Amino acid sequence: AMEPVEDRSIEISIRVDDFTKTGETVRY
Amino acid sequence: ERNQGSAAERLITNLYLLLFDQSGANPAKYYIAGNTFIWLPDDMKVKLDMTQSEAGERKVYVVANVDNAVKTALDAVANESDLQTVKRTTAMPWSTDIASPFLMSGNKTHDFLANRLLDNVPLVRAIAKVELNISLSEKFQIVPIIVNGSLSEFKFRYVNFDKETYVVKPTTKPDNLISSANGVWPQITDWTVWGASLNTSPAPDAGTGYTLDANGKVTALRIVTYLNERDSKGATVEVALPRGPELYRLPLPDKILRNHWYKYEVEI
Repeated sequence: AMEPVEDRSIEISIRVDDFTKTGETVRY
Repeated sequence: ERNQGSAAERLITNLYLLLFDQSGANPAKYYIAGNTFIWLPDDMKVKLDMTQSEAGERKVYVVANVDNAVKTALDAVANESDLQTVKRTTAMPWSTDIASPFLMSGNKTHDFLANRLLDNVPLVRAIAKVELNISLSEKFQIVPIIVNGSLSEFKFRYVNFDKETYVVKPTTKPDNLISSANGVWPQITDWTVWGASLNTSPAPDAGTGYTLDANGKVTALRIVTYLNERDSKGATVEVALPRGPELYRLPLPDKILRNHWYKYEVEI
């Protein structure tokens, strides 16, 4: 069984990158 | 921690792809228009009609949620470095003039001869987020004067926030600064009174709020805002509490980094 020519239309996966979340306690 | 945020924070309404060749020039451009929403959100995948042999090795940039100004600038991009000159200006660069959908960018280098699929391009929001949760000590736990839900006696301002949102951060981002108020003590006439938009029960992602005890005394304050990145020091949040009022300054970090969420537990 022959596969398609390996010259295919391209695809780009995209993921939304999570925040980098930081916590800090401050007092006055 | 890594935190995926809300659906609004993740919303993609359009995409612009730039595929640079080896020399970081001659980028193939694809604008995937919001009115066509090819973009496969359910696969988190873009399909292009460029073939593997046409693509070869590419430096692939993806920009999300552009407006027409930013798009047209991207249409004129010739070199990779040009991306670091494309920026959106916001007159009042904090919430809610900065709101969803957020500008995002990311890139990856990929050889499409080797694999038709680039897995994957991490899309990084170009703005940051600041969250203050203020716990009030006894001397501030008063029955507040409330007007239309807002606290007349509790006020805040943003100091030295940057007006520019760059698509790609320059090596050293220059300054274009503004503050939300400039009134001096004791009147602080143009500072912003504390709001209650966060007190609602779906609760938006940004705003101001507060908590009252059973005696109707205010015991906590909350403020959440988006803001632009800074490579330079000086961004500040200031708050005025009833005593002229008592002013408290929270210097934000020496750098405000894109796609960072800075949460403070503040005791005053």
